[PDB]
Amino acid sequence: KVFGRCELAAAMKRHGLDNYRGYSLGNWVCAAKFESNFNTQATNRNTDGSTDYGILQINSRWWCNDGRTPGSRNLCNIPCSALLSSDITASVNCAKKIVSDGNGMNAWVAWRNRCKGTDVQAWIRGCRL
Amino acid sequence: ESIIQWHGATNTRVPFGIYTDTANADQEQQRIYRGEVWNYLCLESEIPGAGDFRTTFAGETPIVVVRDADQEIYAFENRCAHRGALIALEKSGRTDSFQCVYHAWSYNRQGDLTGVAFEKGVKGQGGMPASFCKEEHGPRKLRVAVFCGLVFGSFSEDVPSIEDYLGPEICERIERVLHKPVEVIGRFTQKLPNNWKLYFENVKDSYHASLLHMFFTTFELSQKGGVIVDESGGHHVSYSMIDRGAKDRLKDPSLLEGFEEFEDGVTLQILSVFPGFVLQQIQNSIAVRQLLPKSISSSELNWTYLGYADDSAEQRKVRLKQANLIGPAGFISMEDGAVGGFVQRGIAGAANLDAVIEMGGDHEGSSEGRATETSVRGFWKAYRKHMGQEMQAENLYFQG
Amino acid sequence: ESIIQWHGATNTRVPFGIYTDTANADQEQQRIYRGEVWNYLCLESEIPGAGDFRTTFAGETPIVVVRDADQEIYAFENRCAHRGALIALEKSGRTDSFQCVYHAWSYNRQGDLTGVAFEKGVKGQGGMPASFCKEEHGPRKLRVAVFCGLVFGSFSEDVPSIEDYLGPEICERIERVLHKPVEVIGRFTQKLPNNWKLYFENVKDSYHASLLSQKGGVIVDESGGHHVSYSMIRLKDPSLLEGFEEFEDGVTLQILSVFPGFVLQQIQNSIAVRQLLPKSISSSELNWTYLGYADDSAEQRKVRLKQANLIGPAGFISMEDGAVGGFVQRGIAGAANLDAVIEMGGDHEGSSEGRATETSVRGFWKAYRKHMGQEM
Amino acid sequence: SIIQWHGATNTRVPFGIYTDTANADQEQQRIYRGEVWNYLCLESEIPGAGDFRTTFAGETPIVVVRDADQEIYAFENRCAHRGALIALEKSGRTDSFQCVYHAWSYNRQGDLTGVAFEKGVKGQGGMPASFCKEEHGPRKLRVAVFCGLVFGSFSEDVPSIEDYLGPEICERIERVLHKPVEVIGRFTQKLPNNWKLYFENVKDSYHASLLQKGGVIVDESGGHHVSYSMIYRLKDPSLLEGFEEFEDGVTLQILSVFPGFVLQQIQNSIAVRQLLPKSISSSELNWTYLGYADDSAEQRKVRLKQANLIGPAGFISMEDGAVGGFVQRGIAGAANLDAVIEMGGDHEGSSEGRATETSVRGFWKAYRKHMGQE
Amino acid sequence: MINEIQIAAFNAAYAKTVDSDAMEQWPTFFTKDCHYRVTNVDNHAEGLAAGIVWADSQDMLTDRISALREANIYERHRYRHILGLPSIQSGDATQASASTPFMVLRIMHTGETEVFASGEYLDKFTTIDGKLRLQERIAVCDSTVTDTLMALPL
Amino acid sequence: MINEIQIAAFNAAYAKTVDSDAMEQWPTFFTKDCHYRVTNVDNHAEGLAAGIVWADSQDMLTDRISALREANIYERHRYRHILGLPSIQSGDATQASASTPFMVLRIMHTGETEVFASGEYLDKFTTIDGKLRLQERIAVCDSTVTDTLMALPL
Amino acid sequence: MINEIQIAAFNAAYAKTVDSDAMEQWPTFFTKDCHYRVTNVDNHAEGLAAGIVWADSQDMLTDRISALREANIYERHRYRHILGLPSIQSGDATQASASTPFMVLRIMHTGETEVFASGEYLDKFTTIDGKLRLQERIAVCDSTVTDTLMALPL
Ligand code: FES
Ligand code: FES
Ligand code: FES
Ligand SMILES: [Fe+3]
Repeated sequence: KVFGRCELAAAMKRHGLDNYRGYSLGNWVCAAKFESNFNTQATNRNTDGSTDYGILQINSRWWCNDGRTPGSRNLCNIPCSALLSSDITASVNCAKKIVSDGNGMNAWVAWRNRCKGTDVQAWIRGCRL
Repeated sequence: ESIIQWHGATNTRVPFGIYTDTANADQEQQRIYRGEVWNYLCLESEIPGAGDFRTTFAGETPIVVVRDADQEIYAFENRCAHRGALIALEKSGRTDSFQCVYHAWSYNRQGDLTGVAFEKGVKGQGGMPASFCKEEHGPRKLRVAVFCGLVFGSFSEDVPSIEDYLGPEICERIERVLHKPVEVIGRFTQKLPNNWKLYFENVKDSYHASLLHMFFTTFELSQKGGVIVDESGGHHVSYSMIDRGAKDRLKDPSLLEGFEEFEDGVTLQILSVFPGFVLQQIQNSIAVRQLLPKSISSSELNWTYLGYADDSAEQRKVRLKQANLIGPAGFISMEDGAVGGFVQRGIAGAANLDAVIEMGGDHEGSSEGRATETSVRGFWKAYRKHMGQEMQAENLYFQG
Repeated sequence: ESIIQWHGATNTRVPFGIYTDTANADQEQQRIYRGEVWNYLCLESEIPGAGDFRTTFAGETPIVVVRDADQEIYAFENRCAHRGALIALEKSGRTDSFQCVYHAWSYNRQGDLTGVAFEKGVKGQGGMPASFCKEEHGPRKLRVAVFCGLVFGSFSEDVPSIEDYLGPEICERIERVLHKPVEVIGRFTQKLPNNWKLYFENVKDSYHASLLSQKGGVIVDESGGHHVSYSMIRLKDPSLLEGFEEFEDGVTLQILSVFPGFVLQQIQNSIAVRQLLPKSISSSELNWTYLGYADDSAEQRKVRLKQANLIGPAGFISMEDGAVGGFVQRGIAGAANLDAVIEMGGDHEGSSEGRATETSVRGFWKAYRKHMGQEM
Repeated sequence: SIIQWHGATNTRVPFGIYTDTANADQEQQRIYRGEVWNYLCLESEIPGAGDFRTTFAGETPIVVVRDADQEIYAFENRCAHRGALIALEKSGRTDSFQCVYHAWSYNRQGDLTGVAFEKGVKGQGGMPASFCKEEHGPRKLRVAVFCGLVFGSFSEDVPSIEDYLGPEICERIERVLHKPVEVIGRFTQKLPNNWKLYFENVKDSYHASLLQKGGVIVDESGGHHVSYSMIYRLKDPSLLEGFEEFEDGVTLQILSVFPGFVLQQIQNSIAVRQLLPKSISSSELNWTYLGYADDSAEQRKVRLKQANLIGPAGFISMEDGAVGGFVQRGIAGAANLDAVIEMGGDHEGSSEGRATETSVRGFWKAYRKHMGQE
Repeated sequence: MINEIQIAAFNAAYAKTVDSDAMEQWPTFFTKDCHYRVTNVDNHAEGLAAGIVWADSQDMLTDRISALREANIYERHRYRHILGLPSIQSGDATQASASTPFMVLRIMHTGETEVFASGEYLDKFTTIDGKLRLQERIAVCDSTVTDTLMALPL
Repeated sequence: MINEIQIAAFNAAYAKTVDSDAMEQWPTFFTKDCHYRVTNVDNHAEGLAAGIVWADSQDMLTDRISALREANIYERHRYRHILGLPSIQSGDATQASASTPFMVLRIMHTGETEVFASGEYLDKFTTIDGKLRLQERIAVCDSTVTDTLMALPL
Repeated sequence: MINEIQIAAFNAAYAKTVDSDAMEQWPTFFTKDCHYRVTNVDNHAEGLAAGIVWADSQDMLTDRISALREANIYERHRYRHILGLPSIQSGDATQASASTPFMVLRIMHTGETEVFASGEYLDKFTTIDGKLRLQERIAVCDSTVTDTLMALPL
């Protein structure tokens, strides 16, 4: 599924990611923009044998189990396939565990490079919130 | 210390140990089930064609019963004469001959050893010694009798004829019900948490049955009843009947909506044959029961539900509705499964005490009315006869 | 060939056959459970009003126990004097009289046959002979005794009074706990994979219990049969052990036993009763009755509910009590001809200041051999 | 008496022998704790010091354990105090054993090394002066190891395993256990039959032949045998695709040692069985499936495919679980009758045929000897 | 379409009704002119019609429960239904034919737990006022044996 | 709305945790101020409050498992949970009350398999950081009898 | 994506196939190159590879059933599978690993009903030409003990 910007904002708010561990809704929307382009099926093989899954591009060596990745830690205790659904529940719950690990949202490369300290709140403007 | 001590020559007192003593149970196997009795095996209509067989039990002892090409029925012990394996492993089937799966010994439908795998060695090496003869080895064959389609077997050649064993009164009461071709309409088994004897006493307990039937007509025509007992004591009939042509709750009354099909007023007829056969007619509900012992405190009750082959759709439907009266969930017979157990458990600390059976006096013969235990005392007259438990020598000397 | 051969007169040696011989078990039924003992039946508070009854066991033998209008408690064997069926089929209830369902014989609350269905026939046909008399047929009645809310039953005319049976030291130790009305707050049953004797030994095993600034002791009545084990002055939720003062001594633990299967226990504010029944040579049943006092506040009751985690089938303290019996049952499988060794605290079968002793265990066997005619 | 032998011959076995509970208790004191070797485990299953397992010699639970000296010891699993099991685990590794009931300590030989509160607490209670640790202990077993097979006996008087086995069966064991073996699976079968029925069945060449060139050998006692054999379509014939690894032609060798050890080779399928009695009409069969430590991937795969022939679902051995029960149930009315065992005559020695019951009669020669039933 | 989830939900409510001894609600799961039968695989294989329980109207179900309350004597016990997933054989928006595996434990008041019956419900479902009802349920038991007696229906 | 599928999934994860001996994860299924109790239908029918296990905090659950590891002695065994469909009594988007049937097999290390307990979980669910947690679970057992002892919670 | 609903449906059909003695349809559930194994928790914990049943092709499954029909002699009996919810352990866009709890009752023709096995299916699923198939199923049994024999696969 390709989300609309505001659709995804509304779904992230209704899952309580607004100000979650410091981070306003716009950070989460901006992160998904530059991680996956709002595509729940986004999939990126790394040369390290790991893959990044779903709308928040969650890594298969640390966070979810894809059955293909040597040294899986599977710290969200989920198969990676649950991060490829039309429904963002499992992706958000794993995110909440990732952002709580305490490197904050720096965990999301594309969020550092393209979102950190920008006007974040822009990704939420013009949305029924 | 013998907990099998009979009080006197009368059956008004039963030692509770009779339901507990394991040595006494093994005697029941040798002296009753493999003694001068007829064991109910199956209906002839359940093995109609040549080769059709069933497996069942006479007491502890497994049995094959089979139709041959001659249209006669045979039965033999289900024990290979080699090292003792069951021969037939199936509840039922059709076969030309039986074969032990262990070492492929062949038996004909009479139970004769017809074949021994490698009898004559392999390349003149091993096999049976020259002294060995097939015809000297075989399972025990049973004398078979078929009476109104009921197939019975005895291990004794000397057992009286089924007609003499039953007596004329019971012969007629069976013919009354099995007067036409019957059709099996279902089978169910109950595992009873009680010694076999407790269930068979209960079949014969007219006191219990009248108590319950009397309770059942607090709900919804004057009836008289009676209890017949053969000369041996072992067989009974409990009946109830209207006088055809006298004057004078349920959301679906159809359960009791019956139809007339015997030339008499008999609404209920429960017939028993020592040591474990029951034939019943309750309105239009016809059935056979086979009672087997399993363990000192367990027994098996096998129901064969019956229709008549000539039943119309509507007549058969009536028997299917009335089946709700009988079997494991019967409006009438439900409690019959549990009361045996209530006794088994009530006597746990009373192995040395005696049951009291005085209803209708000392007698072991027929009676008008059902507030009696004559058919129960009859069971024990027959039992003690077969078990050699009449007054002994020493105790007879002292009394006389 | 006899595996129930005692080594000496001393009780430092128990033949392992005692836990296996089936003939010996049937003697235990005749000589102990239906002999000169008091069998625990129930609490008086479980049958408060007239007609309130329970069913239970005295050894193998099922029992009815019931309150009558006179406010007295009666007990009789749960066996119909007709053909032997259980009379009362329910764990508990209230009734005017008992009736065997098989042929509708009626019994009053004393266990007297008051009624025989169709005694006089139906339309002058059958019924009982003229010579038959209701008052000559009946279940064996039990003598009942009460002590501070505990109901006991005996089959023996000759059994001493409950006060004489218990003795004065055990009488005082019971009254200490049961000095007020108690209220049942839960029941649980454990099926133990062991001969009853192994669990009762274990209740009395101060040696075992001490393995799981306080001084303790062990009291034994004159017969040997009854004991008291006593004790007196990391967790994320220490509230489990947050107690309150309610005994006018310092005693934090009192485990009391009465031959052949009664336990009363006080562990801080955790009060309970146990009934031990034999079931088969290698199985027994333990019935727990957890207790509050009727006058308990909300906060006091909460404490007993938290402290209950110490006791019962999953008890921090009592969990293992379920299994050790079985460990013995299985360890002795090839040793029916050998003897248990019970020498801790000497030959003694009386009270001791230590708890590193087996005096209360040897006591059990003194009382056992007395009842079983096994002394020498 | 349903355990009355007809004559001295063993062509007739009283069916009561499978039923009499008094006779079973005699089997415990005269066979399992008599002049026999009971199979315990493989030495490779307890390789390192402290490595132990628990099992049974008849009814009697047993601990078997490796010590620092690299020797193996075995003792009755019974605390010398009040009789509790000492070791509660199928297997593990320990410095010493401790009874959980009252914390008595035992070394790996089964010696009592420690008694909780032996000397009282504050000079109160404890053991009398007369009590001596070294006078109390579980029965220790004589241990023997032969090609890695660990056996235990209660009897000082029992011969050595080489003398017990005899030379023919010693060589037949060495044949297959000639190298280091590796456990590749365990499975247990609960058999609804008296132990004797399954052990007879292991020895029953008559049965096995029904289910080209072969023979049956029997030791001098009668108790041990070897059965041996040599040379719709399968969509995957790979199940029988084998490889050569014995210096003879023998594609099947089934070896038994009184009263409950089996070693088998069926093509490339190697396994050991332990037969324990449990109740008059139940027994336990413990399978230890084996590879050789030096197996290649492809050789191991062959043993994994050929294992489908053996154990609880074996194309060959499935029936072996049930036939005992078939006999137990067929004789339910015949406690007073006799089994007929005349195939190959009265003989209780080796034969070139397999249409014989000589190894079965051998079992009963050995049985009656141990039980004083000649 | 009537589906696997709707039947599963229906089955769990049926089970809770029977297991909670709210037996008076049990006939409400059936149509007025329903069929209910307890039988076994042997009878079902040979085409034999008789049942331990046999009913061809909801009223007959109501009478069986009257008799349980007011007539039958039996030692106290309860059922614990453990159910598998339904399989639908055929069906449209309003009828469906389905099979559901079952296990029933029996727990005696004295505390013994036993597997009392197992098998499958051969069901015919219909839809009345938008809700699922049984036109037909045949409890086909795996065992020919019932221990002691059958008081409560499956 | 919290639904039957979400509770079923929660129940299967609870079951796997207890059945896999991952007992340290078991308290994480409960709120800080939760109630957990193992009782039976006799106690529940009277209103008797005692449990074989009785806990009114997650910390009490944690201590019970510490004691299982550090203190309690018992013969090795595992549980196999077979669960029914949850039936929801009340609930909004965040709370729910529900009953779930259960059966627990006990398998000893020696291989014996027995029905060890059966009954229903009377549950109160809440939602913490968008996940289901038990505010309350009462394991109401069908039998008054526990075989040998209870080491692992239900 | 392979999901919990698809595996549930697959598991119910697998169960029905084995429990109905339609054993010829049993290999249809597997890929050509599949692995099937019956083992126990002890073997699975110690890394031991052997099975009571061991197959590395659909053809070997087909042969096992040929031999059951044509060759193997065993006393008549039937299975009753009660399954739990599948729980997906791993997956990508096309493959999935899952665990499904199971209990198998064995019912003899003579009527005895026993818990014959329990454990979990450790499964590898794929989806080929629109059909969900087992690449792998390991029946990991909770007990080291099989009663009498194992004729039918789990
Ligand atoms: S036992 Fe029947 S052929 Fe050998
Ligand atoms: S047995 Fe009690 S009234 Fe007959
Ligand atoms: S029984 Fe072993 S220490 Fe007491
Ligand atoms: Fe064989």
